[PDB]
Amino acid sequence: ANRFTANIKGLTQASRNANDGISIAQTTEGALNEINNNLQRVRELAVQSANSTNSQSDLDSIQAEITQRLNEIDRVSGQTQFNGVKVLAQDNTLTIQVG
Amino acid sequence: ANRFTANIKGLTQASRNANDGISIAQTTEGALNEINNNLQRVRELAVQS
Amino acid sequence: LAEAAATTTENPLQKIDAALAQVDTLRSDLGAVQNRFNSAITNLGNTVNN
Amino acid sequence: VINTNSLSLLTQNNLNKSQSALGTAIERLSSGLRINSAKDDAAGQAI
Amino acid sequence: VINTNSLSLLTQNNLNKSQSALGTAIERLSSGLRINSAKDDAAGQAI
Amino acid sequence: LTSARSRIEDSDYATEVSNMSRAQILQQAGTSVLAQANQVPQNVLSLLR
Amino acid sequence: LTSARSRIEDSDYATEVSNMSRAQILQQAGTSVLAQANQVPQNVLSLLR
Amino acid sequence: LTSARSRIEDSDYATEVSNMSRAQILQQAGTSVLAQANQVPQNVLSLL
Amino acid sequence: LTSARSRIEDSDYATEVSNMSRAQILQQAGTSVLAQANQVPQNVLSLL
Repeated sequence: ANRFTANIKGLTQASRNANDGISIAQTTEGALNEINNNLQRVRELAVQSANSTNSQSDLDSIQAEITQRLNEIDRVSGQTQFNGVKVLAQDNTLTIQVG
Repeated sequence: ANRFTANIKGLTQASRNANDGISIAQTTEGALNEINNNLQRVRELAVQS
Repeated sequence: LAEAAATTTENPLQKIDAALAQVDTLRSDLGAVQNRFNSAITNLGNTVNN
Repeated sequence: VINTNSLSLLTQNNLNKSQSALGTAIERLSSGLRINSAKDDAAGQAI
Repeated sequence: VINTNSLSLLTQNNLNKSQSALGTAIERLSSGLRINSAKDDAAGQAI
Repeated sequence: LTSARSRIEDSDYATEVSNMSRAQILQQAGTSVLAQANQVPQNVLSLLR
Repeated sequence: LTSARSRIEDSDYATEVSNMSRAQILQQAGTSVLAQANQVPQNVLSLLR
Repeated sequence: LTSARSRIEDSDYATEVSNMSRAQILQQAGTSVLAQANQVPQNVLSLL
Repeated sequence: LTSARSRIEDSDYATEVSNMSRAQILQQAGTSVLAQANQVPQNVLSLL
């Protein structure tokens, strides 16, 4: 009975930890999706830049939005964090106990 | 949970902060548009002169 | 910190496509891990019952 | 057989599974997209 | 679980996105112009 | 290409509606059977004495 | 973050209702058996008489 | 200015009724729980 | 194939509902008869 109860309690807490892992993955995923949208916009602007009819002022104008998008990308990367873990700031490996 | 509540409330409020920023940007943009119309009229007149 | 660019970039769209490749690869990894999490949760529930 | 009700514990599993199915269905419905996340189809995401 | 309706929240967010898109479409449709603010196109207004 | 992306991505409202209906029903029936199951042991209590 | 906090703190009514039912049955049986056990040794005392 | 005032002033047209549903359910549940609170006193009373 | 899978796998609602009703009646009948059985030797001791 003691062994079975220990296993039961541990496995319940393991389920909770699995839920936590799901949550962290989901948060990272949302941030990544938004970043991807910004990247799409950047590609669009880049394609616009190629037009040889544009004047240098026009190119500067396009560069303005390009810089703004890149700044936002970096800001999201720096700031997004879950439970005090900046999940996109520095390479890392996390381990979720389930056994 | 306490940390989560702190973060959730803070981010909620920041949303409204960003909204106000967008509003002020829009106001400035409208004023600029009207200034631009006036300047175009001025340029037409200068050409006429 | 990000240095200031020196000249106009060359072949930009290709670099952008590479960035897209990296981001989507990471997203795929996350999706796989989430599926694994769900399967483990269901197995744990069954084991708890038994 | 006084204490604990394994029958009820078993029953709750079906409820949870149905709840997950409902969540998936309603999310897809609201979005209008089949692939709401990499959790669904990585190849579809990339394509 | 009582204290929070995650599904309601997700549906609300998706509705907001859809309404945003709808407004974007409607204004252009009514005006007949693709450009109605500085946001739509930086270089378009200058040119 | 728009059509192709639609195929790969867009969902089917008919199928999803049928799915939601099935899910709601399974959930309601589950709640009911749980109500019945909770009672089961109390038939014991009659033998309290 | 809301979903995370929910997973952490909310109480699952499915489980808690069953817990309450079991506890109620246990309490009633406990009172009954306590009364019976007090009574019997009392009739043993009457035996002693 | 109308847009800004609306953004600062107005209540969300949707979230409100969801919160309201939460509230009603909590009320019903808590009423049932208070009803349950009676039984334990009655159980000990029957013990007496 | 979905129709075939349903015919093989799915449980029929009404039949199991009626089965549950029958079993529920049996449970209470058993409770009653066992109580009676215990009372029988209780009467025996009364004779004692």
